[PDB]
Amino acid sequence: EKFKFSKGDGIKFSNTTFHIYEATRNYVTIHILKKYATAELMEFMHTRHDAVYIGPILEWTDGVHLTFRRKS
Amino acid sequence: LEKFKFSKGDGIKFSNTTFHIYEATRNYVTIHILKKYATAELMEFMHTRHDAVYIGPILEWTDGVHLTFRRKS
Amino acid sequence: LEKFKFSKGDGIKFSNTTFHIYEATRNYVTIHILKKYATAELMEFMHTRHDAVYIGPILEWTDGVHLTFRRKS
Amino acid sequence: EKFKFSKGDGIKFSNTTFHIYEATRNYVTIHILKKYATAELMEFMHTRHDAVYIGPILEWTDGVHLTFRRKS
Repeated sequence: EKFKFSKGDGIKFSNTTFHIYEATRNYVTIHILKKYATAELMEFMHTRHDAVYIGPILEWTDGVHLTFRRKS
Repeated sequence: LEKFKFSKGDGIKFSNTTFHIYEATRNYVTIHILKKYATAELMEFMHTRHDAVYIGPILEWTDGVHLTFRRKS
Repeated sequence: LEKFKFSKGDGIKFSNTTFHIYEATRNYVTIHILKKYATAELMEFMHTRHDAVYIGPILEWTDGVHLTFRRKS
Repeated sequence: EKFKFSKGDGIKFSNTTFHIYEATRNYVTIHILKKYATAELMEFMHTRHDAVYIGPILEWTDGVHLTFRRKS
């Protein structure tokens, strides 16, 4: 229920939006501006989505990919 | 069968690519793959098919990256 | 007392330096510190004094790095 | 007993030697050539020293720092 995403979705966080690159039963990769890869995002992902950061962090032209694991 | 089982040199088909086994031990494995594939779909494949979870580090090479995983069960 | 407790903006003395709190939530904290200190002595300090363990990522800034930690207990 | 190191020690691994930069009750930072930051080293640290990799990985002129946590 909490760890549920669909590829292509946009999610509001803080004063930005991150996008779902890939989502599976146990993993999710988001696209977000790198400066947001800090505690507030981690708390949001953990508390709202049962998701915890595992990496790696991959650089793209307008943001980074961050991969998270389901922690139910 | 033990799912966390790999052989150095093997190629494994994943998505539209093939990754290769660099090193494999009882509890760890390092694969070689294009960096763009170091995302959720690969993690799911490794977790579900091989009881393997990502620990890093991520090492750059001329034709891909090394990624190291640990056995989870 | 709850050991995993921090206030944005605070400086904390560690070794021969001072690190600063960038963000702090119930379960996560991001500190700003010189990169050379992202090693075992800092990890021990954070673990033992603050119930905090390193998760990353490590972000580069002009005068140091951001490091993110998770609450362990 | 297994997770026990002293700052400055040199440890033989494979065809190289790594050095202990720092060691505490629960953490150790080693200095090693980057190409060895792969499964064989992880198995050695895990099995011989009850140590598991947490990072970060820091670049120096002749190798990298890698930080590990005690996993007893």
